[PDB]
Amino acid sequence: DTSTLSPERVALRDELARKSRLVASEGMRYYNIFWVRKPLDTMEKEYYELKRRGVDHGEAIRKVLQGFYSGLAVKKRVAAIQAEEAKLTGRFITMREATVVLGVLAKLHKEQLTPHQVSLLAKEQGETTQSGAKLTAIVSRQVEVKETANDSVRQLREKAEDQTGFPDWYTGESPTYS
Amino acid sequence: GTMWADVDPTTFALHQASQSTRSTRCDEPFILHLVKRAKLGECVTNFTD
Amino acid sequence: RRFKKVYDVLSENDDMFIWLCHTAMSVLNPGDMRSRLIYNHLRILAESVASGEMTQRTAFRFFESAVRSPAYREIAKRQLEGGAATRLAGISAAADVMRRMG
Amino acid sequence: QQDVDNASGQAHSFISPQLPQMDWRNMSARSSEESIREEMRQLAENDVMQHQRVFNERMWYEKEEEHRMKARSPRVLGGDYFKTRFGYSL
Amino acid sequence: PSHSGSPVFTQAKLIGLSGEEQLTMCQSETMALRLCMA
Amino acid sequence: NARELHRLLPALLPLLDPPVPTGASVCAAHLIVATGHVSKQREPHMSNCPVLERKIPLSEIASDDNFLKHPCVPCLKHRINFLASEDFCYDFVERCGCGTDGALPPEWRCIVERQFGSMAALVEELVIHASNRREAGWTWLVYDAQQAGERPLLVVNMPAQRSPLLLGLWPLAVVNVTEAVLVEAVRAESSGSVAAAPPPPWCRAARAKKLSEIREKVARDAVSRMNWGFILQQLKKAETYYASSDRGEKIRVHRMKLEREAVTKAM
Amino acid sequence: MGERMRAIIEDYSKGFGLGPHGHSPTHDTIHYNTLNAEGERVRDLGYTD
Amino acid sequence: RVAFDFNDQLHPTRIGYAWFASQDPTFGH
Amino acid sequence: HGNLFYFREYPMYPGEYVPAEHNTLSSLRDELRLDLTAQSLKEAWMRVSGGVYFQSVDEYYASVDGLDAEQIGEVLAALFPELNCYEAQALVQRTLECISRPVSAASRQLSRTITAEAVGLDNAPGHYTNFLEWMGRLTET
Amino acid sequence: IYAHALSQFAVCRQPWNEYIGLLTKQDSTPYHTEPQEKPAYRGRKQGREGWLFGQQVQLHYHRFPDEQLITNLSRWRTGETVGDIAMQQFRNAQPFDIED
Amino acid sequence: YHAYVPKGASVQMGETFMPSNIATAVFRETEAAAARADKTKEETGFFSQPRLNYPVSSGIPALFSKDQFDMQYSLFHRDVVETLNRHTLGTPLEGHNLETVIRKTSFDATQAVAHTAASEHFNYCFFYKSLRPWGTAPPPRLREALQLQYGTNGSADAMDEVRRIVWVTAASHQERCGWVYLVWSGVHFDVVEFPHGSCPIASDLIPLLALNVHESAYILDYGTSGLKQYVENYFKACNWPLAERYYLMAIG
Amino acid sequence: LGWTDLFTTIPDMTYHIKEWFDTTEHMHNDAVAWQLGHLLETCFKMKE
Ligand SMILES: [Zn+2]
Repeated sequence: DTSTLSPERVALRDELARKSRLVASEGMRYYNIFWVRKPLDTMEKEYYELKRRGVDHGEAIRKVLQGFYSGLAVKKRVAAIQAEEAKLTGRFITMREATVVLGVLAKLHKEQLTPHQVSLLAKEQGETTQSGAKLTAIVSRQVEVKETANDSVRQLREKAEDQTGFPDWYTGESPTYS
Repeated sequence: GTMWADVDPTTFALHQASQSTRSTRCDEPFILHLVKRAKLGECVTNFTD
Repeated sequence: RRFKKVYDVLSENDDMFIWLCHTAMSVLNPGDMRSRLIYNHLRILAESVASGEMTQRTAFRFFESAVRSPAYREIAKRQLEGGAATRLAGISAAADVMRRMG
Repeated sequence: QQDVDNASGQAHSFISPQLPQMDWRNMSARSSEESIREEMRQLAENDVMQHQRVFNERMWYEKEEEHRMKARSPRVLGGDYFKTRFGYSL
Repeated sequence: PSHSGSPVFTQAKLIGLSGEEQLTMCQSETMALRLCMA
Repeated sequence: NARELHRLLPALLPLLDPPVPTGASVCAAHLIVATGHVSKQREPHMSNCPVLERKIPLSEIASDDNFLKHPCVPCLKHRINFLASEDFCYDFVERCGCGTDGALPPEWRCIVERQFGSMAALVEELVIHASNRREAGWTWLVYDAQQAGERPLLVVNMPAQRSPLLLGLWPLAVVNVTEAVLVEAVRAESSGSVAAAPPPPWCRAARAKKLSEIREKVARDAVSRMNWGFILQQLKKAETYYASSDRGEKIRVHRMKLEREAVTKAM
Repeated sequence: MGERMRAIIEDYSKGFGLGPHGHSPTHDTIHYNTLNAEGERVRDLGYTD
Repeated sequence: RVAFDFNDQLHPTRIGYAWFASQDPTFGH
Repeated sequence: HGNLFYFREYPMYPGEYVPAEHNTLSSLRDELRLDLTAQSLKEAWMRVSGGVYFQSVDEYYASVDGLDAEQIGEVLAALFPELNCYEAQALVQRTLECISRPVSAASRQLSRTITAEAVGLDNAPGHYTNFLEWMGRLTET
Repeated sequence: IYAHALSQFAVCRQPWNEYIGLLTKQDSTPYHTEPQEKPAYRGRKQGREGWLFGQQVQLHYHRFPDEQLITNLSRWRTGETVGDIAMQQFRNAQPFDIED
Repeated sequence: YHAYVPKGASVQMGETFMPSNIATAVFRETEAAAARADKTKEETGFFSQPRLNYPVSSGIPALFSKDQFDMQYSLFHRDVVETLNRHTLGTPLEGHNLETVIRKTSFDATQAVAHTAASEHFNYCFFYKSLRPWGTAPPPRLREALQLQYGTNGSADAMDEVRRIVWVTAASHQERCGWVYLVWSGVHFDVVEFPHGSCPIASDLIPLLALNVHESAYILDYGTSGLKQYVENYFKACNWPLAERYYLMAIG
Repeated sequence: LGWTDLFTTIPDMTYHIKEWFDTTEHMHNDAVAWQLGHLLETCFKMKE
């Protein structure tokens, strides 16, 4: 049991891992995957290249870390683009609807619902989803305020219609059919 | 239309028989043998008696 | 006394399990267990231990001092940084030897 | 007692049927370069070594005490200069 | 157990249980109770 | 798809209450907005729908006259929406891909530099958006008035068939990244020019593919060639439409209807 | 008796020649049919013309 | 020590790299 | 009640590090994390549903007293029109397996076996993933 | 004199120690840990003891990079450890260097 | 020599004359292939391409051509695997099997980039698994099981009904990008149209057969209008015993 | 150019060869052939 790493290499990799926990844990995670490339190894290689190019220790470390962060930013930008594209389809869920699902589960748990009760809940929730109203009115009893409306597919349709109610609003060079 | 260049006849016959396409003798009455297969089950060979 | 007899009959084969666990874990860098040379070494030593022809201490010494590869430390410098190898192959080989041997 | 509490407030619960297509504005805002840049800045800031395993009452008390104490209250010298200044090393 | 060939006479002293070198805990409440009863 | 759209229009015509007259040259965009996302309470699914029970594929609903007599409302609306969206994408990309005009108007330069700073940023945004996608469809550079204060025009990666009109955004440019175009690009890359290097006098003869790179290249070429004049005309039309007062009157009367309905349902 | 029979059976049943990888079946480094990979391949292919 | 094992380092030479330019550039001290 | 005595954080052992991208200091007044992860879902469940926890989905069903997956999948499909019945049941099961320990069913075991067979071999030098999956399937008989 | 033409090629030896030290290692830990003192042969009558407190073995918590996965193989297959913390952070934890 | 020759090149036992120019060209191509292999060996990830049990030196009989199948196997699947590795290495999903990756990434908008890649990976793996090169006859047990539901008082009617309904539900996917899965939900068989980025295991089902309805799958040999002929070819070169054994294991 | 099939990067290869052939104990042709082949494969052949 004699490590092949020189003390200089040990200090360098320890400093890199202390500055960034992403580079250290990315290669290993739960168990060392020995057949894949290691980001820490790539960072050390780039640091050595900068050192022989003429950049000293701190500036080389900062530059290589900034390059790694630029790569991670590219990855996250791609992830965000794909996330928007997928969530536009409507079959993908984020936290804003995961909280709704958790609330439904909490409602089912805290008050016990019979099969008839849960079926009625499902039917009424489907009705409110399909034909949900907009600008709900609350009476003073007199005085009514049009606010506090939840999302619905008919609301999506009316906002696609530019809040006009007429599906004919775009007049920019649209092809015709006889 | 064979993907194999060559298959040994014994294993080929074993696979064909496992396909159940082999025509059984069916000397025993069909209804009685069928109800023995269905209700009693194919696990008769497990009981050595 | 019946439970004592049952316990003895169940644990009569525990010595080979102890030796195989020691070979799997204590040996820091046994090499590549998938390699037939190391597999044959382990199988022969396990068979000897099970038969009782060789004691566990000497069998473990044989396993840890058996010939594996020239320049073993230099070759291990390429793969293992600390000299500790993955135990998945060792456990797989230790299970395979007992599966093959009745 | 439950009747008293209901008279005091309201024993009503409801569910809000949120739809996923509505947050496309948030998705487009997050897809922007500036949003990714600030998220990555936060990521780099928090990626440093952290010795705080969980919330610690001692740590919280110390930081709050320091905060309340705060509330109550050219050319950089070169390596050659440091080498020639022997006393500064001491 | 016999470290360096000498048996350990007591292992409870190492823990501190039932000994002089105990652990102080809830000293504020203990002081409050002592003052109140005094 | 023109023939099937023409023969399916009469079935849809009664459903569209505002555009009721038959053969009124219903344009594709208005048709898409009409037959876009719909509910089920207003139009419940008909009992024993042959498409639902897999008796007839949704692609060939126009084959039989029995379905054209009493069509299934949601299935017919979805089929019409898909066909109209496909036709709109095809003709819009045909209009946009015209690389005859390479001139860039100064007003477009000004708006682009106000948005990002240069057209290089815009083309890079389009290239990355088109190269990084889930489904092989169309990427839309669109304009909306809700964020016109700071972000007038933006880029979206729509699904394989959905159009930005379904979400209510003015389309400006479209980039085609469909897998058919990807395969054609693969074939073009495989094809190569031959006999294009003459042998120099000192020559010996004289003496004697990953998908990411190719999709990024397709995106770069598609962004490079486009009629910026057409895009500017589309943006000017959008600006005039958003600045007109008829849309404001329509919004006001629609909100009045909504509040009247709210009062009635509250009472 | 069991050890002798097992040794004789293994000696008789061992293979030889060159396999798909072009090496002896008992090659020191590489192996053949790891975890019944060939077995599952034959299971999922079969012999049906 | 004047007796050395097979797997033990010998006495290091005192010098009191500059002279390893002709050798592997990445070879450390 | 509080604690007997208050000490600072224990020193970090060598080789010990907080996992990357894990917020060790996240209060219950903080904003909900946009991502859908196990920690985020557990925090959201604690925030919006109280302190109710279950070690298994069977425990949750026993607490709910006779409601299976389909009766909630109908509600979730009503909520989200895009998701079909199968996708709604999958969403219920995924939420349950993210809040608590995953369920161990014959269907799940068969799905794992099917995907393992579909993947087949690998490029690992010692067939590491193949050995791992073989041991995992062997420890369930 | 004659090396003027030879130096034009200027082909030189490529690094190898750097390549060996930077290639992927089967046993690599995210944080390097100093190995603990191994027991030594104290004498004829003493035997083999460590210098710190007369230990017979080397102090360690985890010696292999995969023992956590081996222990939690069933949980790993079931996917319970997708975002676990105890295995993720304490896989390579080692005892404190307690010596003067 | 198997380890030395590149994957693309083949070994020819026959000996023929080779001009010097083409011999130098093939040597340079071999050197370039070796350099490319060295380059690719260091960027490999956790997940790799599945091995194909059947030979594909020629096109799959009655279903695919050589070039089209090579494209489908080494372009789209390769890109999907690369994206999956790239987006899973950093995330805590690293080091876990494809099943749990898909299960924990399903219905996650933020991680949809990895979820779609994993789903496509599984779909391509199953599609390769469920393709006999010359086709298989349906087993009697599976045909009897399908006669209960799809069969309607006819001999061999169940297989024809299934072949019709699969084409019907494939043509019902007008997007021309996705999969058609014959699965067993736990109570009965059913055909499901899975859009791009949707997985049967993510939907908690037991797949039996997978059909690729991507436009790129049939763009070359069948064009944009040969979908029906492509489905007929798929059913004439399908692999039923795998579905048979999966259904039997589901039953118990 | 294919002149030599052996390329070693292990330092002091001569000592390792001496130790390996001191450890080996036989003189039959097959035994010496196997020993030489194993040495070449694990130290000289550029497998990885
Ligand atoms: Zn219908």
